[PDB]
Amino acid sequence: QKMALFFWQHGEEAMAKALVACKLCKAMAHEASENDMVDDISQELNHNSRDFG
Amino acid sequence: ASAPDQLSLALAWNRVDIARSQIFIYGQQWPVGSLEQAMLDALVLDRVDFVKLLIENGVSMHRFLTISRLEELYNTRHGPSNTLYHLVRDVKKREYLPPDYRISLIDIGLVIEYLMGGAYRCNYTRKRFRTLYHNLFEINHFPFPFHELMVWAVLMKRQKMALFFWQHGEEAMAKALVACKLCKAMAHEASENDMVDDISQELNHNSRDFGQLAVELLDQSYKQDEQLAMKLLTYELKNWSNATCLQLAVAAKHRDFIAHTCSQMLLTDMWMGRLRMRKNSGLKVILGILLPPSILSLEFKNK
Amino acid sequence: QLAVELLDQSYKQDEQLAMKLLTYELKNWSNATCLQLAVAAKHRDFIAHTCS
Amino acid sequence: CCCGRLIGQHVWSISKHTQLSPTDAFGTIEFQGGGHSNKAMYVRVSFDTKPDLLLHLMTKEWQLELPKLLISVHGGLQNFELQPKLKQVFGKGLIKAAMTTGAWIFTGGVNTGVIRHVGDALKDHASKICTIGIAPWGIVENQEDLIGRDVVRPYQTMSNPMSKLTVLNSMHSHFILADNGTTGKYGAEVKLRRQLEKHISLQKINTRIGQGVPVVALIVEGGPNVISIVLEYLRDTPPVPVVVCDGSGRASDILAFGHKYSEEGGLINESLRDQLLVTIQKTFTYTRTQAQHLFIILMECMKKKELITVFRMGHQDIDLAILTALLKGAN
Amino acid sequence: KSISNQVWKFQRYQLIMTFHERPVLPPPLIIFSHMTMIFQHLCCRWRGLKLFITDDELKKVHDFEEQCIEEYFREKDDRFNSSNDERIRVTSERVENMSMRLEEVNEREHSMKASLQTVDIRL
Amino acid sequence: GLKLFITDDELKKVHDFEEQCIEEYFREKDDRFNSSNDERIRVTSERVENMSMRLEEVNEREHSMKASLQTVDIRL
Repeated sequence: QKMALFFWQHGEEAMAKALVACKLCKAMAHEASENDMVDDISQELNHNSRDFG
Repeated sequence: ASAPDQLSLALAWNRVDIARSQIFIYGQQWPVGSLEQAMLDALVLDRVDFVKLLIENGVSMHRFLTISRLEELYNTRHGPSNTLYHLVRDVKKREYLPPDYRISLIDIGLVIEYLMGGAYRCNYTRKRFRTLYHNLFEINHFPFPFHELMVWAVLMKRQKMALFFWQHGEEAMAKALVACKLCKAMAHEASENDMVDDISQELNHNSRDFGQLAVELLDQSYKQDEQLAMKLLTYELKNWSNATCLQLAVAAKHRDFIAHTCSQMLLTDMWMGRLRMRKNSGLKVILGILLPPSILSLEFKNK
Repeated sequence: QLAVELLDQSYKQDEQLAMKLLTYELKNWSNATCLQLAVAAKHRDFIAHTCS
Repeated sequence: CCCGRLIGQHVWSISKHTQLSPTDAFGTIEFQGGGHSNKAMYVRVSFDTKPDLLLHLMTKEWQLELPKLLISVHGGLQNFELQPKLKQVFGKGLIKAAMTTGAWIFTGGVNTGVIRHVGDALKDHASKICTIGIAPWGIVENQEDLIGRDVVRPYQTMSNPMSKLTVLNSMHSHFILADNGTTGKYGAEVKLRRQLEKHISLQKINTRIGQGVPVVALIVEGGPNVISIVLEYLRDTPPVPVVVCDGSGRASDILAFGHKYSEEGGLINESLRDQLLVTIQKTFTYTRTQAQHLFIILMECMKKKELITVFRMGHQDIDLAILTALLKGAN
Repeated sequence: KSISNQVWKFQRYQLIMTFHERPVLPPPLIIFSHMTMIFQHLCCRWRGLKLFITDDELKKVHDFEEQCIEEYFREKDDRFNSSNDERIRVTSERVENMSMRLEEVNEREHSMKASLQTVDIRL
Repeated sequence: GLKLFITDDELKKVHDFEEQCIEEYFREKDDRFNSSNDERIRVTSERVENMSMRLEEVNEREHSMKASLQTVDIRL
């Protein structure tokens, strides 16, 4: 995640990177909710998506 | 004056550091048993800083504790005012008062059964300890002393002493949940025994301290590793009536400890059982009953 | 408030002496008690406190 | 007597006429006193023995894994004082380096001087890391209580203020007790500790990133024996680096004041050299006749500045200098 | 509704443990299980959430909790020492020391500069 | 309608603008963190502790300097 922030800052097209990252994090969130792993993973992935949003 | 003499003046003053500087200095002529009797005075006067000083200088909590000595702790009258009075009259009448009744290890075990409730049966009320009580009134030294000292302080509302006895010792997640059960059950008794509402609110407040302590004891254990965390909450608690940490928590109705992530992945693991398919379950399992050939397609979990 | 937290610290100090303070006869205040002056002023939180 | 004991308390060969006997006292110490109870094992070791058997004990018979760092804690023998948060940053950096590298720490062991600062340093830790002490048998207090084969003996923090004997620090995790046969005399542990550090440093590590298991030796204050062990450290094969902590005085402040104004070792101007000589003669009260001898000894130390590392406080823990000297003295 | 989710986790334990206390056949076919459980009990007597832990793993489960009791009390000490309430406390006590101790510096340096002026006359 | 197909040069101006926005956003967040109450109390506490250490050093040295001035007055 902090790695993801770091690659978010460098490079270009960071708005698209943030929006795609937001979709990808809620997508992994409800898919990890579907397979029902640790709920910390789900809450973490939604927090990741709210951060990128 | 001798060093026993000077120390007892310091217990009177509750001055602690003065006793650290001069009375507990090098080249002192401490008799055998002077540390032992002054340790006894340190608990009954509620000196939580003095019991730290005496065990720092090696008062040997394993050797101090004896059935006869803890009998004097439970009948100690000078100190903070207690509540186990109104308990022991009630549980004696429930079995079937004399003013100077010496509240025994057997009778206080009936108090712990009445408070914790359900299927908790105290180690004092084992048939083994009943014969040792008749014979005697390290066999009389309890093996893990810090458990019995904490259930002393919880039952007599000595709060600052109770948190000190919590940290020193082992099975800390056990000792938090049992204290949460005993404080709330004493609170419901004191509220319906016309004690002051300060008394009942204090015993509920003690209940929500020792209830809270266990939650982030679970949470900090979760951050370290998960595998030893489920080991702490499922293993057999021989010193606490052969129960488990989930069982003592639900007996104390402490909803937040179960609501934590660690025990919820624990229950879900049993609920699936050897079946491992959590992925959109419910639909797949009903076809298990209705189609017994269909169950071979389902996943499993080996060992 | 200057009347209700006066009642509060009386409860921490001594229950036995706080209860007699609320009920003794106020000779200079027309022969009533502290509860009777409380209900004339309708002071809810003075009467709702665990001492009274 | 010459051994320092009582005349009727009896029962090297030069003037002491010693007879080499089997060892008799070894086991475990239950430290009552000084806060928490800590178990620390101890073995009495003769001062002229082989170090490979010490290493065999420390690997197999003591259940201690081979570390990645050896923090020596050499310093002044007498008890001194420091700035409070200087001791705090020293302790925080020491425990930080110890838990990052998994180091063994060769603190002196007797509770006087920089050893007492190490015991206060581990009180900041208060929660692995091995802390083997190298202290002589003849100087420790309550010697009769430490007698016993495989027995958990009680050892209080009983420390008489007028006794010449010094109690061990209660918060080391291990102990080596150098027995040369005499009582109350220093010098029984120095050469044994040097040959122990050398036999450790020839062991190849599992990672083998540098040259075997590296040693970083730390100096706080010290006398002329500190300067002689600096020349024993730097001119050694392999050249073990040193870390000096100034702001304290004695030999370490003189070493740092020399190192700040040395350039290419011997490139020191005349006024600074005279100031260093007069502070050696007067500020630390050494003899002026041996001041030039200690100056050319300091020049022999100062010819190899690439491994001498200083630490100036002014957050910025000593573990920065410890890991920097670790990377310097690894080849 | 605000307590609803937390009540749900508690009501789970009641449901899990009861249903893992039941025979494998239905309450329709419970006569089949009640013959077999008596069959296995009488053939040995007349002829879930409780890990029985051996004493060597009970050592590591215990001592693990001795670490977790320390970083509980240590992170409380860090939380208190970094919370704003005790930060303004430790500054206020420190500053009130520096007011008196710089007052020591001020009077002493005033006297030492006056003594330096008197000593400079004899130079 | 809402897909403005851009040439490469105007796109490069868009990227340079967006880089400027990223740097401005991060420095404005840094200024918000270093002007909030929390960090101000933290850095104030740290520098006052450094102050108290330094002032203790100054007080001791100045006492030694006063003793040296008394010795110099004895010398003259």
